[PDB]
Amino acid sequence: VQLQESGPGLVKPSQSLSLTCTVTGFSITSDYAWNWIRQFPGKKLEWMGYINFDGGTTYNPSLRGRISITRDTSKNQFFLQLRSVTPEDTATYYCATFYGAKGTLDYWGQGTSVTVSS
Amino acid sequence: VQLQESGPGLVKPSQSLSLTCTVTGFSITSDYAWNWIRQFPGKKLEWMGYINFDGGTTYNPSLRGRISITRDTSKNQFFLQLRSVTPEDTATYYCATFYGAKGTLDYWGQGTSVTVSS
Amino acid sequence: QVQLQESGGGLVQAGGSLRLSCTASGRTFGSYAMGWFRQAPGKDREFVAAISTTGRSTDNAGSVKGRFTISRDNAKNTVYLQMNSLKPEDTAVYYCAARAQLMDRSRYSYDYWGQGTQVTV
Amino acid sequence: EGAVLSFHNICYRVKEILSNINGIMKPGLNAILGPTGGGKSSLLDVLAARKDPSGLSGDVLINGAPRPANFKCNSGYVVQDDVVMGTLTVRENLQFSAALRLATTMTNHEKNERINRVIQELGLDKVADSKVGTQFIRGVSGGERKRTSIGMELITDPSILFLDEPTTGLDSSTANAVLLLLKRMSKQGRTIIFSIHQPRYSIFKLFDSLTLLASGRLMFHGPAQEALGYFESAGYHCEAYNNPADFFLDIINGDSTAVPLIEKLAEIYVNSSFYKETKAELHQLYTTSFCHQLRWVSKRSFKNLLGNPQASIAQIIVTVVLGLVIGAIYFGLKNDSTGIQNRAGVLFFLTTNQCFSSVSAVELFVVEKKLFIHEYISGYYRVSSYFLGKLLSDLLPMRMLPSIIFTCIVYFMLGLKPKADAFFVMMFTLMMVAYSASSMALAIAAGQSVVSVATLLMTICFVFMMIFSGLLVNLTTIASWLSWLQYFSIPRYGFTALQHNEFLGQNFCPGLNATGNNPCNYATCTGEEYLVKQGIDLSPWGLWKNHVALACMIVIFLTIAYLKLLFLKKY
Amino acid sequence: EGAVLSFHNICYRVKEILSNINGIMKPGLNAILGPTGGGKSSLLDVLAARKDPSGLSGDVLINGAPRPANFKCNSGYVVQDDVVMGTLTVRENLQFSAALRLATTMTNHEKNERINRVIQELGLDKVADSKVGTQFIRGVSGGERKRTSIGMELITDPSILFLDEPTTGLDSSTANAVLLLLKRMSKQGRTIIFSIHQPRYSIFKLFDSLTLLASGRLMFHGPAQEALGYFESAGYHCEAYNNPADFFLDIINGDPLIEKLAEIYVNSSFYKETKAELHQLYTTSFCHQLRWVSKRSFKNLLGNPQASIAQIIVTVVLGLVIGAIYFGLKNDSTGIQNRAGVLFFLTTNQCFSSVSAVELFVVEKKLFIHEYISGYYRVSSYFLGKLLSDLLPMRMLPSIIFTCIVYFMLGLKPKADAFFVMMFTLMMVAYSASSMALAIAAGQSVVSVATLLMTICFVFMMIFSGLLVNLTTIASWLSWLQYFSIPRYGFTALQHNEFLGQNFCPGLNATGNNPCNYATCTGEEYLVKQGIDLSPWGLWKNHVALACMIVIFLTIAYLKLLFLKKY
Amino acid sequence: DIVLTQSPSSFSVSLGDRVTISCKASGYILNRLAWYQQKPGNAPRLLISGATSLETGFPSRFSGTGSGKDYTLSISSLQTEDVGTYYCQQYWSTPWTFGGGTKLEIR
Amino acid sequence: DIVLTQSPSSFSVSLGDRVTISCKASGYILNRLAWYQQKPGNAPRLLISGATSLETGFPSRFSGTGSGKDYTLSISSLQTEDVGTYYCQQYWSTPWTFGGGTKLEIR
Ligand SMILES: *[C@@H]1O[C@H](CO)[C@@H](O[C@@H]2O[C@H](CO)[C@@H](O)[C@H](O)[C@H]2NC(C)=O)[C@H](O)[C@H]1NC(C)=O
Ligand SMILES: *[C@@H]1O[C@H](CO)[C@@H](O[C@@H]2O[C@H](CO)[C@@H](O)[C@H](O)[C@H]2NC(C)=O)[C@H](O)[C@H]1NC(C)=O
Repeated sequence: VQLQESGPGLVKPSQSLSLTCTVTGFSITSDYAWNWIRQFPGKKLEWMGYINFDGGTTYNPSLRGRISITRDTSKNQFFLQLRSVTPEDTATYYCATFYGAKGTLDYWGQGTSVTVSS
Repeated sequence: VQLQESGPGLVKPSQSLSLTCTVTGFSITSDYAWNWIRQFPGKKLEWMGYINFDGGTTYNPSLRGRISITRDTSKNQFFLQLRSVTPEDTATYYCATFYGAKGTLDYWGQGTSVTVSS
Repeated sequence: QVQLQESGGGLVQAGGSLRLSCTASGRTFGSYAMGWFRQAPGKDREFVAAISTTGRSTDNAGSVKGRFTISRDNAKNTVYLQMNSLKPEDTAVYYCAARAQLMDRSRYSYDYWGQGTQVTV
Repeated sequence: EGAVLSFHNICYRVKEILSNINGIMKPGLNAILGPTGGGKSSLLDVLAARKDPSGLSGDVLINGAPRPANFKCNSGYVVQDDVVMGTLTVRENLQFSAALRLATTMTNHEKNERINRVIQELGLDKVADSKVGTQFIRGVSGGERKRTSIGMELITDPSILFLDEPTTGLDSSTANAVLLLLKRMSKQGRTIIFSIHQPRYSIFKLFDSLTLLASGRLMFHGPAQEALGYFESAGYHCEAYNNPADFFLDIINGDSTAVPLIEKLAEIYVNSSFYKETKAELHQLYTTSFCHQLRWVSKRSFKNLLGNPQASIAQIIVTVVLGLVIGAIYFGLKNDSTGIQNRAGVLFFLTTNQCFSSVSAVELFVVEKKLFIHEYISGYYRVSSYFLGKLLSDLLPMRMLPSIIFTCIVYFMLGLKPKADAFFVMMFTLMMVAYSASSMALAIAAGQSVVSVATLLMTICFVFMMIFSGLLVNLTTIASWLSWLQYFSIPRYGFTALQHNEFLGQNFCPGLNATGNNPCNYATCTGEEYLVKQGIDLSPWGLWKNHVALACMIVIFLTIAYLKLLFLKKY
Repeated sequence: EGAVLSFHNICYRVKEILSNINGIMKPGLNAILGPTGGGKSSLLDVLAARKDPSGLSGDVLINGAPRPANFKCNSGYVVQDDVVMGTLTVRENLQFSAALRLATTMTNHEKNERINRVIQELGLDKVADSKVGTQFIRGVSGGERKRTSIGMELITDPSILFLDEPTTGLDSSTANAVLLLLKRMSKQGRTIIFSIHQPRYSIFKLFDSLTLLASGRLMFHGPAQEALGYFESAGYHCEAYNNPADFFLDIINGDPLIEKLAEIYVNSSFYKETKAELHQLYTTSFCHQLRWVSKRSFKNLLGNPQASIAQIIVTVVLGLVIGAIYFGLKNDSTGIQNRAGVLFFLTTNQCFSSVSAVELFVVEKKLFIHEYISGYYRVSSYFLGKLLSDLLPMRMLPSIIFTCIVYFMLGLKPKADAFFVMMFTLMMVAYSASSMALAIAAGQSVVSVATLLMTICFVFMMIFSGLLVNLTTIASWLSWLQYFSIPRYGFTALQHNEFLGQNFCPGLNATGNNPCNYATCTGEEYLVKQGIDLSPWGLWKNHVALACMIVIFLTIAYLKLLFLKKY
Repeated sequence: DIVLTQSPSSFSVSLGDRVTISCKASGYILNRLAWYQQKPGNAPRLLISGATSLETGFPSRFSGTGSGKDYTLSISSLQTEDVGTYYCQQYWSTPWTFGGGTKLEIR
Repeated sequence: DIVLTQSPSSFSVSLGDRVTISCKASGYILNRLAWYQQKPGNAPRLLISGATSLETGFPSRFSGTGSGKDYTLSISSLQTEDVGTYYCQQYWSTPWTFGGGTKLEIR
C-alpha cells in the first residue's frame, strides 16, 4: 500500500546494484506480487521482474542472469540485485504492486534515480 | 435487480404449470443467469434450473424432462413451464439471479405460492 | 565301392566237398542281391546260382536240381556257394558278381565284379 | 522355326560368380542342374537378360546375330514363386496380360481368341472362370496355378521360354504333370530353358540337354543321357537302381567315391570329347499409351480391392463402432468449465486416430514388390502409370470414406458448432490429415521388401509427432532452440484447424459475460482466450494456413515416394 | 541289450487317423515312409507316447511287458524344427539337459564326464565351446546343430530313440553325414525309430526295416530291401536307375487303390509271420528347477543384444527429449497443462512399451511343450523362473532411468518422497501392463493377434485416464468402466503426488478464499475438479488397485499355462 | 451429487450469547459455500459468500470459517433480529444443493 | 514478445476539445490493456484497467474502447490537468511491455 525506495545513487560501472523497497501497511507474504520498473531518460518504461507472495520469481528475458530479486519477510522488504552494471541503465527505479485479480500495477513507489558513472 | 413473480396459484393435477418473472432495472440479455428456486412446506429449498444470458439452459436432474425454461427478450421476462404436475409440489416459487463472478444468488423475487389440488 | 574277392579252388576229382567264400569289401553289404557265374575256356559266361539280400529267395540254373546250395549272412559279409557230386562239366573259373538289390538270372546288369578263382575237378 | 541360344566365355562379378562357361541351347528342352551354392540360378538370370549387364563379360547370341535391346519383351520368364493374383479369375489374368503386352491394333475379338487358344492348349477349361485364389477364399489347386502363371507369358508367343525351378513348392504328381506339359510344348519348335532342383528319374528321362554347375564352374554340357555315359569314363561308376541326377549331385558333393575337387573336375571335362565340338559350334558363329496402362492398372487394383474382404469391410466396421463409442461417451457437450477439456480431448482423439489408422498403408508397395519388378522389366508399363493407378485405386476410396462416416456419426451426437461450414471444414480437415499420413506412409515404405521395419519406423515417428500436437505441451512454452520441430507435425496442423473451427465464439463461464471485458482474470471464459493461450491465430488465415501446410506435405511426400520407386534396383 | 518295440492293432481317432496297423521294431535302424497325408508322423507320435491316449486302441509293448507310465522319461524325441537355444554354447546346452534330467546324487564331475563322453561320441570337439547360434550372431553350421539337438537326449542313455524327419531342412552332404552317424550309433544295441521324407538311395541302402503308410493304412512292413523284392510280385515292374523310395511313393499315386493294396499286403507272406511274432507276446526339487530355468533365461537375456540394449537406448533418448521439451515448468496458467500432459505421457508410455512382453511365452511355446512332457520341470517352476529372470530386470530399469532423467530437468516437486512415489508408481504401472500382457498372450502360437488385442485394449483404456474426458461427467451407467483402467490409477497417483500444495495464479493468494471463482488457482482445485480425493488414501488406493491387478493377471496367466493342451 | 447436512436442525438460545451453526458437505467444496437468512414471510437473503467473506448490509457479528468439508457460521453476541432460518448452499457442482435449514428460536 | 506501438508520439491540443490517443499491439491482447498517466516529477498513475473500465479517483471524461489489437483512449473535453504523458501496457503475456508514451502539450 505504501512503498519507498532507498539505496545508492552513484555506482561504478561493472560493479553491482542494490535497491530496497520497504512496504508499510501490508505484509508481503499475504496477497500480492512485488515488482520493479525502471524508466530511462527520454521517458520509456521497462518491466524488470517480480517476486510472488509465496516466494517465486519471474524475470524479464532481456536481463539474462543479471537480475535477482529476494525478500526479507521479517521486516517487509524486497531487494533488487542487478550485476554487471553497464553505463546504459541510468534509469529511475520504481517498486510497484500487482494484484492479478485485477491485473494492473495499482500502487507505486515515488522513485529513486541511479546514476552510474565514474 | 428487481424481480416479480406472477401467475396462477391453483392448478389441476397432471395438467401444467406456467410462471412469469418480470425483470426491471436490468436487461436479461446482458450479464447474469436467471433461475428458479422452490420451497416446500416444512421449509426446504430446491434449485430447479437456470437460463443463461446468451440463451443456454441447465436443469436439475431430479426434474427429468418436466421442466423447460424460456425467455422473452423484448420485454425482459423469463418463464417456467413444469409439466405433469403431481400433487407433491405445493411449493413457493422464487426467481433469482446468479452472478458467477461472485457465484451466489444475490437478488431474489418476493415469491408466489402454487397450490395444486382439485 | 563294394569290391569282391573269392577264396577257394583245389582238387578232389568228384568227391564233393568244396565251399567258396566271396567276401565283399565295403560299408553296406546287406542291400546287394548277388549271384555266381562260371566260365570254362571256350564257352560263354554261365549263371549257376543267386541269393537275395538278407536271404529269403534263391535262383538256380538248369543243370542243378539240388546239387548247389547258396547261403549268406549280413553280419559276416560273405556269400557261400556249396557244391557236391562234381561231375566233369565243372572244369571252369567261378566268378561272383553283386547286383544292386535284385536277382536277374542274366548278365550285363551285375555291377561290382570280382577276379574269380579256378576249380579243377 | 529354330531358336538356338548360344553363349560363349561368360564370366561374371557382382566375387567371381560364374567362371569360364560355354554352351549351346538347341530348340529342345534344356536343363540346368547343380547345387544351390553353384551358379545354377545365376546362369538363368544372365541368359534371360534380367541381371544387370555390368559384370557380364561374354556374348550371348540368338541364331547368329547378337541379343537385341528389347530381348526381355519377346521372351518369357516364369518366376519361381507365383506372382499371379489370387483375387481374379484365370481369364481376367490372361486378359490383363494380353491388354498390357500385345499391340493396340488388334481389338477384343482377336485378343480373346488368342486367350482362348492359350487356355485351350494348356488345359484350363474347368477353371477358366474360377478364381485363382489362396487359402483366404475358395480357389484352384496349386498344380494349375503354376500353368496359369505359365500361360501369362505365352500370350506374346515367345520362341524362348525361361523357367526358374518349375518343381520347387509342388507335390509330385502335379510336378510330373507340368513336366509332361512342357515336354509336349517343346516339340512345336520352342526353346525351353529351365533350372531344376533335384529331379527324379521320370523327370530326368525326358530332357534333351544338360548343364551341370558347381561353384560357378562348368562340370558338364552336352546331351542328358551322355552324362551317365561320360561320368563312367572318368572313373565314377553309377550304382544300379540309383537316380542319375542324385548320382551327379552325390559325386559332386564328394560323397561318391571314384571306382580341390571342383577345379579338377572342371578341367577333366575341359579336355574331353564334349568340350571340343561345342567349341567348334561356338567358333563358327512404348507398346501402349499412358492412359491405357493407367486404366488397366487401376482396374486390376480396384478388382483386387473389392475381391479382398479383409482390408475393405473390417476397416469400415471398426470405424463405425469407434464412431458410435466416441459419440456415446461425449454425448451432449455442455458449456461448463469441463466443456473445454472434453472438446480438446475429442478433437485430439480424432486427429490422432486418423494418423494412426493411416499406418496400414505399408502393404501397398511391399506385398507386391516382386510383381512390380517382374512386370516392370517385362515391359508392361512405366513407373509413373503404375504409381498413379495404384494410388488412385487404393488410397483415395479407402481414405476418403472414414472421415465422411466418422464426422457424420459423431458431429450430431457430440453437439458441436451447428453450422454447415463448420461441418464441412471438419470433414475436409480429417480428409487432409488422412491423406498426409498415408503420403508419409508411402514415402517411408516404398521400395522395401520387409513389412515390419516401416511400421515400426512410422510408429516411433508418430509417437514423436503427437507430442507436438498442442495438448500434452503448450507450444508457447518450449525453448526456442527446440520449438521449430513443431512444423514437422501433421497432427498439429489437423488439431489446430479443428480447434480454430470449433472454439470460435463460445462462452464457457455460465452466468458470466466476458466478451466486453473479463472481470477477475485467470478465468479462460471465452473460446478466443483458450485459442490465444494455445498459440493459435484468430484471423481466418490460421485455418487455411494449416490446410495449405497439409497440402504441401502431401505433394512432397508423394514426390519422394515416386522418386524412391523410380530409382529402385530393378534387376 | 535288445529293445523290441512291438505294437499290435492300433486304431486312432482324434476322423479315423490310423487304421489296422501291426508291426515289430527290432533293435536296428527302423524307418517310416509314406506321403505327408498318410499317418507317417502320427504313428511316430503314437509310439513315442506324446499323443494323447484317448483315441489309442491297441497295445504297445516293450520287450514283452507293457509300456510303463513314465515311458517318455527313458526315451528320446528329436523334434523336427530344432528347439535348441542359439544364444548358448553346446556344452552349456548339454549341462542344462544333464542338470535337469539326470539324478541329484551325482555331482559335477561325473555329469561333466558324461557330457564329455556324449560330446566325444558325436564328434563336436571343434564346436564344444562355440555358440550354437542363428544368423543374428556368429554361430555354427546347421549340420552340427542337428547333432547338438540329438546329443541333448543322449544324456539319459535311452535304448529307444525317436526322431521326427532328421533330413527335412538340411542340405545333402550334412544329411548323409548324420544318417551315417545314426547308422554307426545303431550298432551299440540302440533302437532308432524315425520318419523320413523322400530319401535318396544312399540313405535307403542302410535301413533295416520299413513301414509304408498311406491314408492311415499299412502298405508294407518288413525288411527294407524285401520291399523291392515284394512289389514286383504284386505286378509292379521295377525300372532300373530309379530310386526305390521314389518308386514306392510313385506307385502309391500312379506309375480305391489304397484299400486294394492294403489287403494284398494283408494276405502276403510278410503279414503272417509278423502276426505270429505278435501272437507269441519328481527327479529334482522345486528350487533346483527354479535356479536352472532362471539361469538359462538370464543367459539368453544377456546373450541377445536386441531386447536388452536398444530398449535402454530408446528410453534414454526419449527421456532426454521429454526433459528438453518441458524444461522449467513454471506456475502460470500454462503450468497445469504442461504438468498434466507430461504425467499423461509417462503413464501412457509405460503401458505401451510394456506391450512387447508378448514374446515371452509365444516364441518358446514348442520348447516349453517339449521340455514339459519330456519331464524336465513343472509348470510353476518354469513360470516363476521365466518371470523372475525376464520381467523384473527389464521392467524395473526404465522407470528408474526415466525418473532420474526427467525429474530434475522438468523441475517437479523438490522432495525425496515425491521422487520415490513417482518411481514406485511407474514401476507398478509397468508391472501391471506386463502382467496383462502375459495374461492375454499365454498359451498362444501366433504372435500378432495378442499384440493387436492389447493394442485395441490399451486404446480403450487410455480414454479413461482422466485427461481426454472428465471422469465426473460420464453417465452413471457407463462410468463404472473406469475401474478397469491401469493408466487411470497411474495418472491419478502421479497427479496427486505432483499437484498438492501448488499455486498457479501468479500474484493472487487463493488458499484462504478464492475471489472471483472459475479461477482454478490452486492445485487442490484442479485435483477436486478431476474427481481425485485429497486425503492420503487416494494415492495408496491407486497403488493397492495396481497390486491387485498384478496378482490377478499373473494368476490368470499361470492358469492359462497350466491348463494348456500339452500333447 | 453433493448433499449438504446441517446437523443442528433447531437451536435454543437466549440473548447475548454466541451460537455456531455447522454445515457439512458430502464431497469437497473448496470454500464455495454461501449462507442465507430467511425471516418468516420474506425471501432468503444472502449473508456470507465464499464461506468467509461477509458482505455489506450486515453487522460484523457474523463470521464464517472452515475448510474442506467442515464449515461453520458463528454469530457472536446475537441481537434480537437474529431469529430466523439459516441455510447453507454449495455452488461448486452445477446441481446446486441447499442445507436442511437451522431454525433459531429465542427464550 | 508483444511490442506496443503508440503512433502519436506527441499531440498539440488546446482547451475544451476532444483528443484520442491510440495504442497498437503486435499480437492479440483480448482487453488486457491498461492506461497510465505521468505528470512531471511523479510516478505513473493507473487510469483505465481492462481497456474499458475507468477506475475511481478520476473524472468521467476518460474512456477506453477497442478490441483485438486496436485500442484507443479518449479524453472528451479535456481540462487543464490533462497535460502529461500517457502509456499503454499489456498484461497478457508475462514479459509485460509498455508503450512509447504520448506527450500532450497545451497551446
Ligand atoms: C456481453 O456484454 C457486451 C458488452 O459488455 C455486449 O456487447 C454489446 O451488446 C449490445 C447489445 O446488448 C450491442 O448494442 C453492443 O454493440 C455490444 N458491444 C460490443 C462491444 O459487442 C454483449 O451483447 C454481451 N453478451 C451477450 C451474449 O449479449
Ligand atoms: C494466503 O492467505 C492466507 C490467509 O488468507 C494465509 O494464511 C495465514 O497465514 C498467516 C501467516 O501469514 C498464518 O498466521 C495463518 O495461520 C494462516 N491462516 C490459514 C488459514 O492458513 C497464507 O499465509 C497466504 N499465503 C501465503 C503463501 O502466505
